[PDB]
Amino acid sequence: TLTDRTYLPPLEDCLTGRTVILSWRLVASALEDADLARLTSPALSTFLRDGFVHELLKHPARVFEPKDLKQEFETKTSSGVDTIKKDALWLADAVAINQVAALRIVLIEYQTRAHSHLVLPLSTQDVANIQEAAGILSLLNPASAVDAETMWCDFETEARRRERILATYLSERRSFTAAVDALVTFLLHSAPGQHKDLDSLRRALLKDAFAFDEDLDVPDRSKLLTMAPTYMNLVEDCIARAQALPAKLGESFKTEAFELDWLRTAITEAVHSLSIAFQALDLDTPYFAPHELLSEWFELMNSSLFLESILGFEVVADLAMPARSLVSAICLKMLNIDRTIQFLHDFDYPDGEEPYLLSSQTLNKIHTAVTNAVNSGVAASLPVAFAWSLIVHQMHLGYQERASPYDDFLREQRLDNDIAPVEQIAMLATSRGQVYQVMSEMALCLGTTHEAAFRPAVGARARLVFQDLLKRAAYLIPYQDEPVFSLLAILATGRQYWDVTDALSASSLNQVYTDMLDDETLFTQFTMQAINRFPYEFNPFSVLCRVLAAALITNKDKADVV
Amino acid sequence: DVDTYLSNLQTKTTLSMIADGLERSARDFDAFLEENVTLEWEAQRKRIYQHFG
Amino acid sequence: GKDLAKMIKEINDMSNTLSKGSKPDDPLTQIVRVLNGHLAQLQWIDTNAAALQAKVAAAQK
Amino acid sequence: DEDELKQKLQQIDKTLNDPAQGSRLEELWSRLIVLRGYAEDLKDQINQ
Amino acid sequence: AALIDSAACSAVPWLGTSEKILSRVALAIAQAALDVYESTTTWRFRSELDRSILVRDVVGLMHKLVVHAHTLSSHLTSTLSPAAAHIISSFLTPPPSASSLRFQPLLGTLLVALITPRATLYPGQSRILAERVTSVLAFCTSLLRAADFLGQTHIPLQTHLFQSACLLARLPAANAVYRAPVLELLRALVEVAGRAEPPSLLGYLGSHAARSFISLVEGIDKPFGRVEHAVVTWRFFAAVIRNRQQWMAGCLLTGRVGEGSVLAAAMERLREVKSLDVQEAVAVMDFVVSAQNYWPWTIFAVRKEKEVVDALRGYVRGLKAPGMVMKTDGAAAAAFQARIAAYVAETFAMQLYHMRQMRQAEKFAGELVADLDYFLREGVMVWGYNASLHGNFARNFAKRFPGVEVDDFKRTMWLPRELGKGYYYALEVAEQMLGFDAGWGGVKQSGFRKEMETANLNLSLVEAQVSLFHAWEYLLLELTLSLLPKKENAAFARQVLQVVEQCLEANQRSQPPENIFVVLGHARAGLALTLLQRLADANQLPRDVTHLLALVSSAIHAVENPFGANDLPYFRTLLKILFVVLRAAKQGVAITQQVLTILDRVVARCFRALAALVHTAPEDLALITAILQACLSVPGIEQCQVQVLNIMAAHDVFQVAVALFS
Repeated sequence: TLTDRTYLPPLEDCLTGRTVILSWRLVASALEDADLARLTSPALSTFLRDGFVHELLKHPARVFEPKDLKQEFETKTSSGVDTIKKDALWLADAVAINQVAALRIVLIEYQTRAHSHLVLPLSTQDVANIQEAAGILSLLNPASAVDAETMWCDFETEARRRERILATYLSERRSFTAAVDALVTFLLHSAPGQHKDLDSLRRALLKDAFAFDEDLDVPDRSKLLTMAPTYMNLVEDCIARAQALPAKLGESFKTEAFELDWLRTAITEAVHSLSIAFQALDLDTPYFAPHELLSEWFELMNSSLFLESILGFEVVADLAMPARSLVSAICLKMLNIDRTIQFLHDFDYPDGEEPYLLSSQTLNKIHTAVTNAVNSGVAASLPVAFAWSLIVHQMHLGYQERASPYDDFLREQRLDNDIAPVEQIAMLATSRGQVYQVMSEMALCLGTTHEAAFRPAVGARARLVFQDLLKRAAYLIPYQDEPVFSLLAILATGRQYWDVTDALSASSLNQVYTDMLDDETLFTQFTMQAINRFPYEFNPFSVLCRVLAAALITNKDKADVV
Repeated sequence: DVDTYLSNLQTKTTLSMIADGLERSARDFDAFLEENVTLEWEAQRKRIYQHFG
Repeated sequence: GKDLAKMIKEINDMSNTLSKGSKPDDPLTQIVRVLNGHLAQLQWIDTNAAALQAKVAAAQK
Repeated sequence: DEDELKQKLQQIDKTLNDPAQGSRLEELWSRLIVLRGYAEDLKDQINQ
Repeated sequence: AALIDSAACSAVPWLGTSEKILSRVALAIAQAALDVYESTTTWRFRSELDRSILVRDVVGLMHKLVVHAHTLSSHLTSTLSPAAAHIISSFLTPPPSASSLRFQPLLGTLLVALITPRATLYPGQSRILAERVTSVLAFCTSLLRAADFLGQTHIPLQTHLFQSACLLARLPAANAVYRAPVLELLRALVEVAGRAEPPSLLGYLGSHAARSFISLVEGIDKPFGRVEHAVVTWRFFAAVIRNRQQWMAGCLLTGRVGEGSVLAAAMERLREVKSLDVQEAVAVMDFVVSAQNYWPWTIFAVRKEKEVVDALRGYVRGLKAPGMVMKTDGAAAAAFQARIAAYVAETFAMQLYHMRQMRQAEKFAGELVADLDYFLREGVMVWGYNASLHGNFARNFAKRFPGVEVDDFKRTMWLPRELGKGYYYALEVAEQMLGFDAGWGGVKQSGFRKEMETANLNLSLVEAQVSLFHAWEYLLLELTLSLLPKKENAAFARQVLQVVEQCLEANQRSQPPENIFVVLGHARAGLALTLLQRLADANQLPRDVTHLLALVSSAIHAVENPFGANDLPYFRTLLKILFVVLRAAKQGVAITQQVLTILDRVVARCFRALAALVHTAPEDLALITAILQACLSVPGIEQCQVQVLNIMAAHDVFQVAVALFS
């Protein structure tokens, strides 16, 4: 009893305009800006409160999995419809999406023709007016500018219409990904002191989709923890489409601009999937993730070269840098260096989930993937490789004291007698502080400042893996200026003075900060040493005090620490 | 009807035409007062005509 | 030109209907129109005659 | 002689393709519709 | 910016300062900010985000400086007055050599915004660019309002603002957030184009671009349906229609009748006013009136073709609209309901005028007269001013704030006054100006904030009552001519007499202030004057002057006798009113004792005053003569002639009459 009425209203409303379908662009904008009115609007409220949208956002693959919905398509297109149906059929034949999704995208593009036309190059009269205003400032393109008549006559053509439809399809894919990501973010890390309507909507959406009830002493995370593989599997199709464009698509449309747009869309979709996975993982921080999923994920990354094949181009650097940072973040998250070391040193069973530590095959796969990544000569694998090297360095010693399953791994790839490869990898990673520099760059692209690529909460929860890595790595490599500047660039991110506000947020966002005063490893090694090295080493203590005073303004329990 | 309405239409705010009712009233009141004072003079003369007998 | 013509027509419609709209078949708008015609023609005569008068001054060399 | 032709053409074309000149008509039309509605209203009022 | 914000709080920590010092510092800061704004168009930044943040900051500073100067007209805004004045003189009438140096930054910002690609990542840069665009738009709006004020006939910035709107027409396509601010700016440009044909906007926008912008904006926030962006788009549409814009108005009303035009949705919203938010209903009705008064032939035609859905809803609203809504659940909704009723009455009156011009207003008027109950309840009666609480608040504020007065928070008419809690008192600034010391916040949401909000709501209600007064005045004036035949005379006469009595009672009861609202003297007298005029022309009065004349006599006694003062129109209209009243009485004993007061104390005193002043006068003397002539005709005087001989002989009027005759 889950229909697409609210999801895909009747075509008569879309055509007559009596009800504009809530495209994913508007939902993504409303979830990103956190607007109260829009989020509490009746239309969007009914759209999100529907179980159909919940099932769709919990299974995005089904939204574009190739299916045979000819009957539904014919029933919807029956009772300017001929052109709409023709475009929908052409898109469904070109791309593997279903006919319903193609029809919906075509309807959305039809309703959004005004924007697609206004985002086009301006006319000649406009360029003349701009030149008259100007009496630097040369962001025009008069060599290709044309009049409005020839711009409109070319807009109504068939090739241009199909190109605009494909561009709108890619934009709607990106908007759906961003919208579901922001929705998961707002539902998991909801900020306190929000309007009653927002809290009620959050509770309703949770109880309807994942049965996550705050009044229950133990909510049902099952349906929320099952969102990691749902996107880790879709990343496969994302990279497959990135490395190969649709074959059924006409060759005339496969131009340089179209290829670049497709690559950027695939990279954005992969980044959003990785972010959703990281969120679903950090939702359960202390417990381990199912090793059956990490095995396949590490095999995927081994095969794809950590998405370096699609990101190897020089025209996607702005999207590659954040993509590589998020890949490293999710790798360090699923690695759980902190919990892994706790288990290796404590030997007590967590009971939350079985880790990959009991499977030698997963260890072999991870080791060969790290080896291939380091041999390929890629920087994105620097922090992940370093971390893995540390883990192996702790497993070696664990074996020396016992001289059980991990022993199989340690003896399978000839890693028991010699420790040369991991040591050389760590040496190369620490040489010239390349690992620290790349970690600082990732934190900058995964921070809270305006330079960050994601929302403030996203970066706040992403810096946790790097902070834990520095925590467990601090007692191994000695205290030195490079790790300190790295941690400073991580925690502070390089924000300005006016980027400090007393806006109370969720405790989760403040976790990454309070951990400095919660865990003894990050308290007696960085904070105490930073205080002791003053005013001799002024920048670390100064930046630490600055970030602490900026983050603990509302925290009355730690307001007098600075 | 609509044809003639659009033919004899003037480009101007509508709230200004209705306002002319005030002017028209101010111009009618004068004649109305003149009729009052004439029917009054008449009445007076009548009552005098009934006083003499 | 066409649109301008449409405009002028509509203006005429509004003025004519506003001034009188309970007898569009009447002789007033008739006299108005014919009399306008005469005005225009008289103007033409005047102007052109003035032009010819000006043209004579050239021969007065 | 083509230059002279396209010069004239450019001049007249430039004279036509102006914001103000093109805008005046549009402004005029609404400016007329105002009087249209106003007159029609005032007419209906004095339609006795 | 922080220094200017701190100086804005001139109602207070500050040991070692003075007005002159702060004024000089603010002037220097303004000069430095203007120099930075003029020089930023030449620096080469490593990235665009730095220049964007700089432009945002300087624009926000200039906007906060401009708004603070015109938001109030008291001395509180004198510390930053030389600075605001400087910035305005430099951004409204700059020299022709450096005129483009101050405008190129805004053009470059708009260009960078209209050609920035859409990206799901980097939300910081996105929000910074959005705030920069909103600040630039607010600054443009502030400059336009400043130019509109102070009487600026030649605005050289309008030529550049037109070509900036040329880009702002496409800018929203990149981000929906810009849809409201952009429209606001456009509305302010149109307002400056009204009080100043203007430059054709279609020449700058373009046919295709203009049609695309219209098709994008015609749907008022359809996917969400918010109230703020709705009122914004309705005020924008009303302003665009009110001005000389004709191409855009036609394309927005017709839609290329109306099938996808703004009106097709405005009717859909009007047919659900019973449940729609009253706040948006006011803006919708304002748009309807703006489209009717300037483009009636289309709006009225479409409404008559679809009157079956609008007249029924109007009747429903009228019948179930109580008069005294304060006592019931709701205090701020009273002003909104009064404004909605006033707009509905105005629209009904306009359509009735159009129908009368078309000779089709009989049945509609006969059906509408049965819906005037809310008018009879809360129409001409403006006694809901409740001067008691206003005076109490004024005294309480003058006792706690000796330096700052309650009248100091009066708006300078810089921005269109909202019909909310900030109609007269500037609450948006007061919240940050008086919230520094204890007393503004108050326990349990008490103190001066709630009282100021209630006073603003009462003032908005009074304004809505005045609007309804004008609307009902026009409606009844046209109905008196419409309902000339001998039918429905009973209810008609009852309503007219009730209106006259309410007006005469309000003329005696507590009056509103003259500095806030318009003087009512001579504004509501001609209404009853013409009403009684037409009722006498119809000769359908119940000769019930025994009580109606008492209010007129009390008014004439308590008017201070301004026979020849500046209040000459008021005296003349009162004289005409009493003339028509005593004439109606003549058509009808207990009347003579009640009408001898005018013959003894009124006519003689006014005649003596006129004779003494004349040593203007002709018409007043003729009116007094006509009054006496029509008053000496009442039947009750043909027997009390004995009793009146002495009162008429006591003043010796014959001597002064013969003297003036000489």
